[PDB]
Amino acid sequence: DQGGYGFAMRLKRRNWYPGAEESEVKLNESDWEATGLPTKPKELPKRQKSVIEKVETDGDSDIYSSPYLTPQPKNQATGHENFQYVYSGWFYKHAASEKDFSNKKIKSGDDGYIFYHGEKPSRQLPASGKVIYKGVWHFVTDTKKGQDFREIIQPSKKQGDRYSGFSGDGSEEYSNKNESTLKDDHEGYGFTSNLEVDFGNKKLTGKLIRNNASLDKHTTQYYSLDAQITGNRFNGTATATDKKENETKLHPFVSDSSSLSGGFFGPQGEELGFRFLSDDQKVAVVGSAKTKDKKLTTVLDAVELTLNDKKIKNLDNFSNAAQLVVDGIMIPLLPKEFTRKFEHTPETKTYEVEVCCSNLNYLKYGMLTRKVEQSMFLQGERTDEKEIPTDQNVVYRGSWYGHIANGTSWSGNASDKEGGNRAEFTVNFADKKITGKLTAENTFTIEGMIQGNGFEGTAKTAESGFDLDPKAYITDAKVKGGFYGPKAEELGGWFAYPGASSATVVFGAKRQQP
Amino acid sequence: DQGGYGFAMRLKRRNWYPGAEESEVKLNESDWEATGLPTKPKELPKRQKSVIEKVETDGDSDIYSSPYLTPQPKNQATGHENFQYVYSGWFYKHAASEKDFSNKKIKSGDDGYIFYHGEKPSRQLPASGKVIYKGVWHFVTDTKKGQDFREIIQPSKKQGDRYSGFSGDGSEEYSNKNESTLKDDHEGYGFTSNLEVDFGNKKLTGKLIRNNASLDKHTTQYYSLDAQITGNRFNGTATATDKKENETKLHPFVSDSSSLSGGFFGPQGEELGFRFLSDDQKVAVVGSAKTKDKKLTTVLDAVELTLNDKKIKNLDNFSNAAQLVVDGIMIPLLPKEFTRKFEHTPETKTYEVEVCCSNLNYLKYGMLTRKVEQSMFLQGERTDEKEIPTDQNVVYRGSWYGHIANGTSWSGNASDKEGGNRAEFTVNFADKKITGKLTAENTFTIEGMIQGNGFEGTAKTAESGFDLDPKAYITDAKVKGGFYGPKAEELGGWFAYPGASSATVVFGAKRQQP
Repeated sequence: DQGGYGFAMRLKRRNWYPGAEESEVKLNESDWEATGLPTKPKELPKRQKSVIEKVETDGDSDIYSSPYLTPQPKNQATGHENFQYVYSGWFYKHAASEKDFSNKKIKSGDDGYIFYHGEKPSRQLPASGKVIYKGVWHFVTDTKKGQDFREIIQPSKKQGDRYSGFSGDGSEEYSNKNESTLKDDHEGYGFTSNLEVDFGNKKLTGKLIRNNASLDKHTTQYYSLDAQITGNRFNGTATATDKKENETKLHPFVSDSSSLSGGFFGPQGEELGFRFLSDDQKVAVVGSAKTKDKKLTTVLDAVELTLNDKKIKNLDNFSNAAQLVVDGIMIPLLPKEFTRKFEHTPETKTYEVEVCCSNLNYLKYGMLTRKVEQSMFLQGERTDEKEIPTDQNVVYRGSWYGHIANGTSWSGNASDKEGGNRAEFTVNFADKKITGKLTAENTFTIEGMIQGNGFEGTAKTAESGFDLDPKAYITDAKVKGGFYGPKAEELGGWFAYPGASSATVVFGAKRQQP
Repeated sequence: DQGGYGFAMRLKRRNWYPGAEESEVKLNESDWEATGLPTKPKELPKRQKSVIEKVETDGDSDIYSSPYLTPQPKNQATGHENFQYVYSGWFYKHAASEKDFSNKKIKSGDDGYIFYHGEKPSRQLPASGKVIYKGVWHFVTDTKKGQDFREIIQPSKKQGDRYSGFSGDGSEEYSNKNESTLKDDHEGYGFTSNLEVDFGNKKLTGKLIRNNASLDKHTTQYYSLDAQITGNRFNGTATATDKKENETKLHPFVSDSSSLSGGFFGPQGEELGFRFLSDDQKVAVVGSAKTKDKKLTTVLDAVELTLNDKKIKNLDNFSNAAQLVVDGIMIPLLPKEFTRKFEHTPETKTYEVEVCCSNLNYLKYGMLTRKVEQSMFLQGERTDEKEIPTDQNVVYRGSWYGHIANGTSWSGNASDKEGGNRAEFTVNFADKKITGKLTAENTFTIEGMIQGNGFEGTAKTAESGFDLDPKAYITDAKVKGGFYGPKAEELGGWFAYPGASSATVVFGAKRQQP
């Protein structure tokens, strides 16, 4: 979707002051909150935790949270419990009532959040095969006067009416979360998720169930899931398994959702997080799942090349070339005209960014400066390896940002004109062969082999030295890159030297046509 | 405002089915309904009456209405009770409850409307002086759970909560409407209005009060009113006299309104109607007032000239040149390009209209046909007599629609070009003198005296006959017209002959400039 490390949704409490009563408080897409990057996924998300810390109590000040979270119920899919990258769950307080009679506000009930968050969003995934993910899921409901969800939460405290139904409520007493052993057909403890991810076809399906207390089949299914995978993200729908027919509907899971979204985390996407909001705005869900406890394709490139030390770091990215993720904050690259330039301060003081180009849509590259640090960056969404064209002669044209020196330093931005930085590449896909040239003043020569949706080769200053306007002699510099966008219209790469002349360069070119 | 013969607003009933309850139902500008032209203002408005006739009852089928309406309380401002042109009031049924349990709807309480409507919206008003108007007013409220208005309506039946508070409720028991005599300081019986209309300054003020039951001053004021008069209409604000300060507000009249609108009715605007909706959407008000029971300026021209019988009828108009009112329905003249043409069918089958012109803004004229009848029409908003310029030489240019015959008939639409219908006028305001010429084929000559914002004179074919492309001899034909728009930029007139050649003509011209 619009990408992020995580999302949280707060419980609602309904005003029941007589004469100024809200009959209902619905959930809204706008209610979703970003969590930010967690240092430790097992801990509560910091922004929302701080909110709850300040929530007033009167008799019980503790924060209660999902049992596997960092402060004897269980909530886990057996064989799939050792999360390292992604956590979902809930936390709350027995919040004091708001009793503001002269402003006509009375509110009572728990206050808290459901959430998921993760670290290390994936840049590679299995190339093929169907893989089973299991884990947990959580929910929070709207509030409506007279409403109860007695099938899921015993309504002695007006859960669903005065404050949201949620999966952490003390009266959620129909799951097996407190039992000591499992029935033969239980998937685990409490509310659990089961997803089948088809990396071959870039899609996934799943089921969200409750494992039922034993006091006849022991689970109940509330949703099935369907989603398309794009890069490290996925988007789709949730289908309510029991909606309204012969029943008056004793639970909140009665409407489909068209807003299922999530993403993969970890080295090869072995964990995932997701959320959705029901179309009738009655229920929000978050969840997490992982491969069983213990060949790849690359879906994106996102790198930072630091000048001062010529070093190259991987950046996080949510499979969106136009969204630059640095230091856990998200910097957009298009203003909701070749190249571009601007600065940005969140909430390092400010970020200065120069980005190219206007004609590129799956690939962005340029300059990044913190304040003072300076780096180049490149990020792109790789084309599916199965979409790599077979054409034997393909020309790409564009530019590049350059920083090089054997004595004094030369720096040159990218440009469309005139004798400024220019790049050209000819690719023989059939041969798995790639070559091209970068010129400043009319010089590097690059040979490489294509592998899947990526390439790898060398860049040399040739013979001998370059200019510095003193000869810089770079030869056998490792060059890595990729093809971005559908059907590989855009391509990009970078190189650092060494692995008395230095060099750091990002470049990107666009495909032509007869 | 947007003009009309009248407006009605329906009572609300709030859904109190448990679990599917509306905590409130607010009023909305969109809730206003047009009443249409009444044949007899003393009768209920027909559209809304038909709605209430179909409202289901179970034990009491009668329609109850304001005492002065055509089916022993009184509702009247003493000395101002003999309405002939405008009525306001209410009507309702003790409606059966809606008890639809499987669709989760329970509604109970009265159902009905408040309204005003009038006939003969005024084309003349007193030229000057402040005049006292008095009459009645009525209200309907929103509904909100736990809300009561015990100061105005004894809340035994949840008035204001389950169904709207309204001035016709059987528990409105604090006014003197049932008493047999009046205290010295009562303005009359029930809820009454008092307006001071300043025709000299084109503005008005007023007060809406309740005359209180006697069981210390005997009236209570709930609103003051302020409005600007434009033509036969007025627009402005209502100010809540008691809003919220030291009180918890036992009545609904707590918010100002910025949507006061109304108009004058009768030969010289001796009666008026008005409405407003409070800004907090809690209360709607309608009302009516008249001069005491028993020199003018003309604010608009609106005429229909029927071909077949060369006769000229006055049209109703709400001081809006772009809104054509015929047969009680409203036909717009601008499509939410000189001249224009189109047809229109409401809800005579359809109306065919040709209207001129695109450059005129306070004046419209052209052809009107019913289906088959055919007429010309002209309508304009007169400039205030005090805004009549003093300039001694002023040229106006435009066109005219023409229909004439001594044997065979000649008809010619208006146009900007070329040798087609053209009109030119020179006006000496200082002299109160006006002249001009209409030409078809390069002919009428018009002399006239200006009086206030109108003129009057003669049109002649001169010497001798005209063409018919047979000579048509028209001389001494009475011509009447006016100056329209602010500062008299536009002017218009018409003539019918006679009071073997006939003639019917509408024309309009626009002012030039150095």
